[PDB]
Amino acid sequence: NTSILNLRYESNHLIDLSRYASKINIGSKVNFDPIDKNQIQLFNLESSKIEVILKNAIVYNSMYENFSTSFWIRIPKYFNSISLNNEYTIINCMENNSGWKVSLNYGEIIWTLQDTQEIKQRVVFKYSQMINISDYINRWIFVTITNNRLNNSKIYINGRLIDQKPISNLGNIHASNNIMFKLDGCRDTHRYIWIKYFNLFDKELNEKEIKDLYDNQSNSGILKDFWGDYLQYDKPYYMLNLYDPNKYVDVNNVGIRGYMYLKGPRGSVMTTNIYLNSSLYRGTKFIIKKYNKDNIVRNNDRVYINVVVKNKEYRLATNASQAGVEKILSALELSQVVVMKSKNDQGITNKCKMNLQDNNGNDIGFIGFHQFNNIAKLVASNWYNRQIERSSRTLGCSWEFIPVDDGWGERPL
Amino acid sequence: AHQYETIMDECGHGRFQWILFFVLGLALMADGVEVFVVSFALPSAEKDMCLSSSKKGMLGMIVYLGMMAGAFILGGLADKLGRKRVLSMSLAVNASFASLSSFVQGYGAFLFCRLISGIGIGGALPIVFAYFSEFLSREKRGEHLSWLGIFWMTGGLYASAMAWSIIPHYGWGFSMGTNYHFHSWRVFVIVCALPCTVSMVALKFMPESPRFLLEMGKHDEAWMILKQVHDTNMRAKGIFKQVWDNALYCVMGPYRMNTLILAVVWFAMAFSYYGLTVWFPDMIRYFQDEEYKSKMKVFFGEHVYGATINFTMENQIHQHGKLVNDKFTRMYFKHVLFEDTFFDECYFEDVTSTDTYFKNCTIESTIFYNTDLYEHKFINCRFINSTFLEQKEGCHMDLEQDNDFLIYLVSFLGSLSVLPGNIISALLMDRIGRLKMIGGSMLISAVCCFFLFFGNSESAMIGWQCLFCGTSIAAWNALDVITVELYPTNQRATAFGILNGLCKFGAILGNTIFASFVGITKVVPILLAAASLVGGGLIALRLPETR
Ligand SMILES: *[C@@H]1O[C@H](CO[C@@H]2O[C@@H](C)[C@@H](O)[C@@H](O)[C@@H]2O)[C@@H](O[C@@H]2O[C@H](CO)[C@@H](O[C@@H]3O[C@H](CO[C@H]4O[C@H](CO)[C@@H](O)[C@H](O)[C@@H]4O)[C@@H](O)[C@H](O)[C@@H]3O)[C@H](O)[C@H]2NC(C)=O)[C@H](O)[C@H]1NC(C)=O
Ligand SMILES: *[C@@H]1O[C@H](CO[C@H]2O[C@@H](C)[C@@H](O)[C@@H](O)[C@@H]2O)[C@@H](O[C@@H]2O[C@H](CO)[C@@H](O)[C@H](O)[C@H]2NC(C)=O)[C@H](O)[C@H]1NC(C)=O
Ligand SMILES: *[C@@H]1O[C@H](CO)[C@@H](O)[C@H](O)[C@H]1NC(C)=O
Repeated sequence: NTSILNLRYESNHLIDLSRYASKINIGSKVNFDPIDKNQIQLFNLESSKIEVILKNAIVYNSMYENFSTSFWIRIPKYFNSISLNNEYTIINCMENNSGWKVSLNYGEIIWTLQDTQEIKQRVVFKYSQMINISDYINRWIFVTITNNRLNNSKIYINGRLIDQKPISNLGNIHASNNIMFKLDGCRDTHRYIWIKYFNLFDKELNEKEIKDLYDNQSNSGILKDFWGDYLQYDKPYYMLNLYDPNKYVDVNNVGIRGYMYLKGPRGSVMTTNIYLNSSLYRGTKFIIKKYNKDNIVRNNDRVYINVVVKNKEYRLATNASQAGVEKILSALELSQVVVMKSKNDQGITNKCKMNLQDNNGNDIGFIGFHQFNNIAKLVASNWYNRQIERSSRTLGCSWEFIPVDDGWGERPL
Repeated sequence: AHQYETIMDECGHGRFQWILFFVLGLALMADGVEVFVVSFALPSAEKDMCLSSSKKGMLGMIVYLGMMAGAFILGGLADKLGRKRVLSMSLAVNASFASLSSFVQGYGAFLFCRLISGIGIGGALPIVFAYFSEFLSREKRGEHLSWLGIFWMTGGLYASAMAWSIIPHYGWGFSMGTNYHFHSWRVFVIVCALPCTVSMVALKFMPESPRFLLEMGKHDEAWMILKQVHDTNMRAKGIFKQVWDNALYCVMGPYRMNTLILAVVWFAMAFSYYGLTVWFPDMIRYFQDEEYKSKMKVFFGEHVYGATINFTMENQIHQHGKLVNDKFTRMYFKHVLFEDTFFDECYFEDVTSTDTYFKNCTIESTIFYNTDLYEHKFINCRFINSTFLEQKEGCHMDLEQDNDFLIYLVSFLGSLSVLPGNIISALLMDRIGRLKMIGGSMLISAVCCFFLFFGNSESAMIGWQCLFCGTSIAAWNALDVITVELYPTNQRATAFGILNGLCKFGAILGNTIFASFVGITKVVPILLAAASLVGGGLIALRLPETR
């Protein structure tokens, strides 16, 4: 890592882990996530702000020194039309109209540089809110930005190059001595953001270094729900299947002879001239139950799965005596133990997956869907357990857990 | 001609002429069912399946134009080639292409098949009348021919009576995305080709025309058929250049004034009759629509709080409504309009809508689950935080309330009303004559038409339709007799064919003009029809006498 700015939260203290130990000032309206204190929530208030006083030797005042920044950010969906064409600073390091800022806009993240001669440059990243399933709306994204003072300035999203623009004409740049994590000029009153793992480096970032940082900060050892937070026990999660995002889970004839299938389409949630997405809060809710005293589910964990039907909890289970490799899944008031898989053989990861096992430890297989007759019934196949050998889209056990959240807008029925 | 007339007189009337009369009334029935299926089936098939306020599609009419060509192509040809062969070919092609039209996917191919079927059948009426005119006794000629006419009318009746039983659901034409079911139109098209099929079965036994055969030559064959007819009656009682010059010989020659007067009369009758016969059901539908539209409920400034709706509300408009925390579950929307209404967290479940339309509405925090309120039903509407769950697919309307059963029943009654009015013309045309009947019937129908302005009601409209149709059938019968009796046997088929083509042309004109002037005025089409009838019934006197 060996960063120059290493803002991290240790022992109810937000401090810079770097050797310089810059000063940190926290406002009174700065919320912190209880389950993970590194995730910081910022509101559109006067006191919802964080300030970093930098050392004199680390104040950027030069015309050739490359530098880079990196952070995880989560942006709740934009709702009302006032947010359009309204660009609000979220990270400010300008003094005398010289420095650098990170700002946002309707479906836009913008990195802006300005010199002492008022030459202004922007590198932007855009995502659409009119999409079936978005990988950037209300979900954690890893934004890193590198600046080489000779050729270009580039912005990468999730460890992948997204944009670059020239700054060669830029002159001397004198950034401010203070970093101001706050929303400025945000006309919408209720706008808030989530930010975590802000790191700064005094050198440009190569692609390999960025990918290493992404792998390190991803925290693959702990499973994640759809939004990218930490997966939790005893919490109702809706189901999503990545291979077919237009179809949701349902149960029929609760009991040993019953079966769960998938029916589509999911539906739609629409606000005219603002957004149009596929409805997520559909299907029978799943709950993960223990078999660590905390309610965070990590990798290589054996659990039970409960389906919530008519506010009654059934256990997920199956019999391995049925014909074929498929063991059509069922809900009961047997083979039920489910191992949670997040990391593959050595380093690969194919999202959160479930591996049904028997009572004696034999691997029944990964949980996916099969077209057994004209109804796509849930199965625990060992074909999926062998397909992952190519590290491709398994198109099976790739399931996403969707909890309820205020950053999405849709309300459950 | 004297010896042939004498031997035909000695042959008399018996079993054979009756059997032939039946096997020809079959073809006249086919003509009637063709007129019905073109004027009240196709026009009520292009109506939009998903609207209770759809207007008839006047696109099928082109088949009428095809009939025109048939009436000149298969009508004039027979006088140069033969009467049994031409009728056989015409009805055979009609039946075959109707059966082909039955097994057709798509509206365009079906309409083309109907057009060629009309081509085939439009040349049937002149051939059947010319055929039967060369077989019956000279003295007892007006009666039997007149009787044949009733079969024509019966055709429409039958074609109507079965139609409402099989396809009382409009929109079956402009819909090919449906399953292989809903094929009631397929079986209807199959069964409407029954009279022509039975006629094709029957015509193998009937012989050719004796007078025409004698005209061409081979007088021994004519003697053979005359002997066969006489024996049957005793046992019971105990080249297109030539055809075009032939057609010109029917108009711009010795037959000049008579053909002009006959064409004028045929056009006038086929204008007024084929206009009114379609005007009356349209007028009755407009009367019902007006009675509906009178009871329209206007709603202004509503505040509906926490209400669960379970019943059906129909024929309403809402303006500036504020529907807050409502719930529409398992209900029917019928002809109800929303304007400037502000919804709030309302819930729509299993709601089925027909002709409803949202306008300028602010719809907020709602759920549309299991509904057919598609996007096209929303006009300039702003959604807020809303959603659209799984929606039903299919055109769902209360078919029991919105169907074509007061358009087929009315046609049935209209065609039925002529049966008492035809017999009083059958056993009368040998007493009053052949020119006083047509003029008198035309003028009396005109007088009845001038009384229609007085009437405005369902019972009144159906009564006036029945009266007019009852007094406008003797005119048709006398017209058929006077147009088959004038020309010789070497020009009869051609002239009858051109007159039938002009009749179909007048049918097009009337069924367009009268059916278009609905809801704009009433005295204009009625005055026009009365003028046409009066002109025809004043000109028809200036005709040569035939008695
Ligand atoms: C469209 O929908 C968005 C968001 O979607 C909503 O999501 C949840 C919150 C439900 O309200 C659903 O019905 C909606 O679909 C709306 O934006 C939200 O508006 C609300 C109302 O102003 C905002 O709520 C704020 O919450 C603040 C914090 O509340 C604190 O206290 C409560 C207990 O009272 C506690 O539960 C909470 O955890 C906090 O501790 C509160 O101080 C403030 O006054 C306000 O009530 C919410 O923040 C908005 N979200 C966003 C992302 O902006 C839209 O209003 C709605 N309409 C339109 C036109 O967009
Ligand atoms: C569509 O309606 C808007 C607003 O009308 C709202 O009025 C509420 C009382 C309620 O009925 C709600 O359902 C409805 O939508 C019209 O805009 C308004 O227009 C007037 C006249 O110009 C202005 O004075 C208002 O400020 C303005 N308000 C808003 C919110 O825009 C709009 O004109 C109308 N459109 C049409 C063409 O019908
Ligand atoms: C009207 O609502 C009541 C209350 O739920 C219900 O019992 C009744 O069935 C509804 N009417 C109809 C016709 O379903």
